[PDB]
Amino acid sequence: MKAAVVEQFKEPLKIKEVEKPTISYGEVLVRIKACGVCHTDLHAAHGDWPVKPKLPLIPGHEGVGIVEEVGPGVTHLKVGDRVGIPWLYSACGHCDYCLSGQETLCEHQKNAGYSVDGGYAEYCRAAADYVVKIPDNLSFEEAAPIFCAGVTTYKALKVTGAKPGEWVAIYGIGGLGHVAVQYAKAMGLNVVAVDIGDEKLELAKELGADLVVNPLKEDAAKFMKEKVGGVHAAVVTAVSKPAFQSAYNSIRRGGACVLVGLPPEEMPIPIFDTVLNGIKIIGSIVGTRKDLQEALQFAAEGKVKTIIEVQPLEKINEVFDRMLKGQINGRVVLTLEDK
Amino acid sequence: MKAAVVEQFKEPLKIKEVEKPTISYGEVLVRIKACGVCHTDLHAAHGDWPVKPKLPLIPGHEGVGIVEEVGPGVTHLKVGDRVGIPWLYSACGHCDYCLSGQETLCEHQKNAGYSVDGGYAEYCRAAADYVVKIPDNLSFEEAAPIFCAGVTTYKALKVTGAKPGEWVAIYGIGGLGHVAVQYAKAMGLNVVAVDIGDEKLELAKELGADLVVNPLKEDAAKFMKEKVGGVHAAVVTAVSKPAFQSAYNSIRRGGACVLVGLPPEEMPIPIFDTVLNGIKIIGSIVGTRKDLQEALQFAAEGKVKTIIEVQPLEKINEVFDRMLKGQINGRVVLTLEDK
Amino acid sequence: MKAAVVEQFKEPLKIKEVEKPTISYGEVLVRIKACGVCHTDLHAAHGDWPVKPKLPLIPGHEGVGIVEEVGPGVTHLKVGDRVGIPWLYSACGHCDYCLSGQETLCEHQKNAGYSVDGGYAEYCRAAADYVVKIPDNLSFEEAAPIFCAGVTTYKALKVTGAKPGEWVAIYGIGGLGHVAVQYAKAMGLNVVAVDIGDEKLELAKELGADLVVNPLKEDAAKFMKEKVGGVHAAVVTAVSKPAFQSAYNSIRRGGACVLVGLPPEEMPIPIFDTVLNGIKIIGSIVGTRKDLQEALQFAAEGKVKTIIEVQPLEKINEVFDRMLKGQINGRVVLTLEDK
Amino acid sequence: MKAAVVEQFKEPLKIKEVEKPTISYGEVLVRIKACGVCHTDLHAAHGDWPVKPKLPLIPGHEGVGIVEEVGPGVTHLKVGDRVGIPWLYSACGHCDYCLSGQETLCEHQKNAGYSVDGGYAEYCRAAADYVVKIPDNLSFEEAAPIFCAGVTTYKALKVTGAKPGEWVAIYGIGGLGHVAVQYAKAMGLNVVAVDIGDEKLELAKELGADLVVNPLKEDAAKFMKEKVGGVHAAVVTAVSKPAFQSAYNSIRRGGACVLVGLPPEEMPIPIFDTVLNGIKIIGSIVGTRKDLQEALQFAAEGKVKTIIEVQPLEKINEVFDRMLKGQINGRVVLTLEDK
Ligand SMILES: [Zn+2]
Ligand SMILES: [Zn+2]
Ligand SMILES: [Zn+2]
Ligand SMILES: [Zn+2]
Ligand SMILES: [Zn+2]
Ligand SMILES: [Zn+2]
Ligand SMILES: [Zn+2]
Ligand SMILES: [Zn+2]
Repeated sequence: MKAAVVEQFKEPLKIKEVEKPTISYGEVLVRIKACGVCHTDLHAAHGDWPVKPKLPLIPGHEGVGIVEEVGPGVTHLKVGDRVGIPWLYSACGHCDYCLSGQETLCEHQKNAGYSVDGGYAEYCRAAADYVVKIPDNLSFEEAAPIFCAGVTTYKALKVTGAKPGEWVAIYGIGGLGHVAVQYAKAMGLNVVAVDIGDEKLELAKELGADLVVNPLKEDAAKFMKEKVGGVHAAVVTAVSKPAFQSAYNSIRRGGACVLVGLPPEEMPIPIFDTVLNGIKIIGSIVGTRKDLQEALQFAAEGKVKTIIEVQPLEKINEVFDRMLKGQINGRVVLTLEDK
Repeated sequence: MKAAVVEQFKEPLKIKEVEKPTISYGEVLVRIKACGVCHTDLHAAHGDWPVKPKLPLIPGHEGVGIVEEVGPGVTHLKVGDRVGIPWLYSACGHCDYCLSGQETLCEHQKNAGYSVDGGYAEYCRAAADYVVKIPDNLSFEEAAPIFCAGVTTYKALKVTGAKPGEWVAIYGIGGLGHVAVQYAKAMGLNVVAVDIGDEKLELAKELGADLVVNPLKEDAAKFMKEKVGGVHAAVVTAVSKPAFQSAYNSIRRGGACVLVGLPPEEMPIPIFDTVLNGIKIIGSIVGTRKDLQEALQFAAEGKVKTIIEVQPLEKINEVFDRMLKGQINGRVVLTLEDK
Repeated sequence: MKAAVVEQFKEPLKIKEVEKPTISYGEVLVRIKACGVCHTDLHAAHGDWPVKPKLPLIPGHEGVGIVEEVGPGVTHLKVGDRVGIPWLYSACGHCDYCLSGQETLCEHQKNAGYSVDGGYAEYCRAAADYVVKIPDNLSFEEAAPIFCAGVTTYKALKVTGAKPGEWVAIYGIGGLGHVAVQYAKAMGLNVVAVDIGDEKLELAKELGADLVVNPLKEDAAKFMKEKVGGVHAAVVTAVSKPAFQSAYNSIRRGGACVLVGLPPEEMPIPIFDTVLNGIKIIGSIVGTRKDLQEALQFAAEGKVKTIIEVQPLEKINEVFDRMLKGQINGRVVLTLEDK
Repeated sequence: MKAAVVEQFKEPLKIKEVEKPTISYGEVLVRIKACGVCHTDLHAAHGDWPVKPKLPLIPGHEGVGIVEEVGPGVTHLKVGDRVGIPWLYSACGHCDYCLSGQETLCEHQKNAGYSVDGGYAEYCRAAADYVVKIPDNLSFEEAAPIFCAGVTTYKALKVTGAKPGEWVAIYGIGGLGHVAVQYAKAMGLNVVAVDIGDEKLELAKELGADLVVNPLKEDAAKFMKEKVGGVHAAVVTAVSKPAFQSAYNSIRRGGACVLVGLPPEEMPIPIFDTVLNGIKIIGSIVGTRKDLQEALQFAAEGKVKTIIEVQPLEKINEVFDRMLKGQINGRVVLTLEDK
């Protein structure tokens, strides 16, 4: 089978032939039709994180396709089912985290496109219990970006604890942000879109943002304090010292600041201010199988749509470069099918 | 009436005669019998915080006594009722925070012994709706330290979200910490007491701590991972960079780190770690009227006791001096029973 | 002032002149502009409940108007403010219910138009702390029905615990039902409207219902089990033995059945089924001041609109007549803009 | 292997030899050391429920033993592990109930000792994913009764939502009741024990009950209203019309009445009262794997102990007889090992 593979860190991926994966107990073979490209795939290829991935490595944790064959012991899935393989490739299913609906925290978890081969190929071996079905009226292309970006923003909003009618600030209207705006509105929330590019803010208004503000042209925190009395919660998709400080300052007392990004720096927080204002700082990444199913259901109902650009597997290295230079508006989905 | 008053910041308080306060609509005059001394009183006396208190100033937000008279419009309190005047002297009662049981966050709140005169006197004018009744079988001396330290630790434990059977780490077994240990046990929790002084740890064992560990003689975070698999939450009573670091490292994934202290420095937090581990950093201070009633009830039932040292109002400056030099084990309560 | 008053139970109300109420500490005088007519007013007029109202009695707990004057001690309200006087006229503000955001349960509460005079008059004395401000862009006529029917259905939906994306069944699409449908959609829920009159179901579709079913033409519970797999919760606005049984049968395991109606009969519940299916039966009526402000906000944002019929005070007896014989589609609001 | 089997309903069980179960994918063979006797086993033996069990039938869902062998695909369990097989023999692990930590409600569940053979034998084939490990310092005899009675009361207490410091009423201090008292105390709650036999009430006081009251010698509801102002919740272990009526009347407004019993009669509930008082009626049975692990942990910590009587498998029919006649104080556990 054809596949994009990382043979050495920081070296371009090679599109070559590799063995077609074989399956056994509790697994399924998935023929990949599409796979979203995530910033995490880039860091995997560059091995710039503390816990480095395996090598060689087939990246991709936003791979969607059809079940070609089921292994022994698998009863809930059948040949022909349309599914996706998310970041949480597998969990133990028996630890405290797994038994309490927090499988994403399982210490024994395997991650697709990082510790095990992913969706950047024609075929991918997957753990049957952990793949998630794709709604019937959702195309593979539309579905792919929901497997990480969509579920990630949807879960982050649930983590804020904001109920219908309350206000939330979405910092960064990019790959994750433009989707976060849509989930928030679908969840009965009022949104304040924050971003330095007016192009993005206009896009946010088209997607349902009730208010927009550019940090470069005006004080974002002050704007929200004066306009709505401070938001009930903030979701930071583009984590950086300044963005986090602004968000921390725009939330009303007792509010929550939810971080979704993955930067290598440290964020200073005022102890006096945090305690006195009862502020909460929460980190949130991806989501459980239930969260993802819910995230997909909103898409299937037409409440959420991702701005996508389709590209062939061979152009993966081009995509990574455009990503490093921030020359990507929206999300990129690779197709491994002959369109 | 006699009273300890701050005439100038960083100047010793003067024990002198002052006008006996007059009351009107919605207030009560309280004859103070005792008043706990809180580190906050010291910072007020030195005016070292961004929002400085008024001057002259009668400190004290742990004042307990008897209602001498009630003003017009007050129906729930009567002459002779035993009450206390906490930090939250009064709130508006109409804003979002006040209507959703979060009166401690009201932006229009006034604070006892900071923005209005407090309990370091024979008499104190108080807002009737915000004073709290003291259980019948609880002496003024025992009740005083609950109005701040007690309710603070009790609320902080509720904020962790830890349920009976789960583990919590209490960092710093001092004024607040030795009381936190007791509330945690009364709440069905298992406790790991952390402190650099073995004297304190032995005290914690006597107070109910299930496990103890000295950071100076061993890795606290490692001890908790090995012994219990990480605590479900941590309450930091003595906030400092190293203490917060250790606490952040000893909590299991998805756990909560609750800060209670009020230090003027910044705390760096790992963004990558926080997001990946779903960790929560929450600030908590004092508590609502309901929280305080609940906290007092635990004391009245004999499940919580504060180690205290009684001292006359005249020795307030000596108490402050001993406080600055960490020459105090437990809590100090001032007695007004000597005019 | 002019007012519609009940002098004897079961006797038509008399529209006559009466003393203009005077006010004192903590009260405000409200010039009534409109007042909604609620089934509760009818029962009050007939005194058919265990706890009978005072006599003579000026009914109405859906009165909205302008503050003509404020009494001593009132600072959050100014002459000219637009407010409403709900069923919860006043509470003690110090019992456990009142301190834990459950004021509607206060045993010492006074109710508008039942134990104290209501809005069926040109003027009404009200407790300042318990009136609720009306959003600027909401007309008195539109606001009135929200003060009881609106807040009641909104709170009932919050009580179900249904989150965005889940399914709720609304039994009865009448006075309360048609408004419930709208709040549910504004809360991110999918709705199944249930009613014996196809007219009402077509209305529900226009108001946003996702699915409709007529219990007379088909098994409602079976329909919901087949179409959505059982709703997550049900709100019964027209409580009756058959409606409750149907609702109890259409909810999925672990679901909640919320009762909003006030019938004088008893409802039999299967013990075996309830325990085995982990079903919850909850009663809900009106809402707190916070709940009402939140409910009014949705109306002000254009997400909820009540179908109303405006009638002059003099036609009150006509209205009650048409009420008893179910000759009313939607809600009736009395206008008192005459002398 | 030896086993007690039901060949015909309402016919005495036959202790005879039967085939030793064989295992396959995802199962384990468990050598039974002990098995609790539950009232449910009796109803199974008499097939007096709507959904009748299979026949022949080896009852028992409180079976605890040693894993003698693991089937293919099982990695979380090893030979020698000490485990128990609860009522929830298995669930599908993929429906909404299973994915949201409500496995006990899975419509595809199989139940031990009812739809599949249970622990009333020397061996029992079990679903690997649904057996639960027994704490190291807990004997098989002590552990057995926790697998159903223990977890059922522990979960019911969690369902009440009562927090540390609040009051709960336990109706019926028998098999489940005496254990419920202990869990409630371990959960930081204050308990009112209710039962018609003073013998039981004295037992409850020894087990930690704060207050006791006999419905035959005084009004239980009135006693609780006067003594504590109504309990925050009630757990009815012996469901009957009078017991439920009493419980419903002793709970404070907004409180919860949790039913744990399984009677074949109907319970009438006041609609007017329930809506006005915001009372909740919740059914609760057994618990999830997580709940059971938690319940077992409390036992291992010495906070909960079951009063049990050990008897050999052969005496099962005599145990059932004494059970029908209410001649059993506490719980009975069958031993499969002579000695
Ligand atoms: Zn990703
Ligand atoms: Zn796990
Ligand atoms: Zn306020
Ligand atoms: Zn203090
Ligand atoms: Zn009404
Ligand atoms: Zn009250
Ligand atoms: Zn059982
Ligand atoms: Zn299932």
